Amino acid sequence: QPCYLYVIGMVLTTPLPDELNFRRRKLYPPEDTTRCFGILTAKPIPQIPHFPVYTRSGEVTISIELKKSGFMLSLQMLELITRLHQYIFSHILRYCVLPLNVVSTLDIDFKFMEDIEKSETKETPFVFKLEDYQDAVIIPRYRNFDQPHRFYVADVYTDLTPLSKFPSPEYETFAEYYKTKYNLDLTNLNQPLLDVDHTSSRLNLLTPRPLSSAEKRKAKWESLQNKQILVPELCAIHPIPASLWRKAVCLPSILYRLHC
RNA sequence: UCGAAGGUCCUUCGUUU
RNA sequence: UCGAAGGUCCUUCGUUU
Repeated sequence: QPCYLYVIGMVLTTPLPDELNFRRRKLYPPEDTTRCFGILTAKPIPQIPHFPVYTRSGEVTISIELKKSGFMLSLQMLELITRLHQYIFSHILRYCVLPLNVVSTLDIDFKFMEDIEKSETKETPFVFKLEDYQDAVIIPRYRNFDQPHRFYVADVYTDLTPLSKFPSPEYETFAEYYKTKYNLDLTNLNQPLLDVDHTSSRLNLLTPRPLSSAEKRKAKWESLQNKQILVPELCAIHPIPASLWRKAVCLPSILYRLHC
């Protein structure tokens, strides 16, 4: 069985021009990170011209490039990749797609699978490690247990602490809000707080980067969602880093282009 | 994100002697 | 006339910190 291994090139050719960025938000170039995604096929791919996807950070050019050709490796490895492809499309999102990393040539990511398979308290308190949350996706443990919500860590607010003033009038402090509503007590009252961002699955080929009722309401919801400030002790860190996650959310748009 | 309700129209069927 | 089952779209609301 002949195999063909493609890499999905992501390079930011047109960053926000810095006139267009009024708010001077951080830019997240895809080329700054070595971990990417590839497509695995049986029959090769009919050459596709390179195309843009429009993200918050700018115009990102997608190039489908052939990294390796003609090989094949076992069956169990062929079967394992499928579990990652599912994981990407079922658990992360909602012929084969797999993670790659640098060795200056590219191979299948060795550190991907065991973060997840690494994931199978307390009286002495939660400890805040700044390097944990640097590139991170966090989920709140205290709500939405069915389908947990996930956020990028946008900022670490260092002057803020769980005893800082809660933004809404009904509560004095974050400590109080979480105690009152969720019955949660914090073991660490000196920890900073986290700013978040969220995007997930939409179409990136055009630039939203006449609304109905159901959509005008999600506009407000998404808006408030991004203004949320979260508590690190009350949040779990997702194994897949935010940097790889940002590449992952372009996959539906990119795979759409290859089909059409 | 997950839900709730009101309305509107369409499809399929029941209902009379 | 009164109903059943399924769907479409519009509108209103809850849900986050």
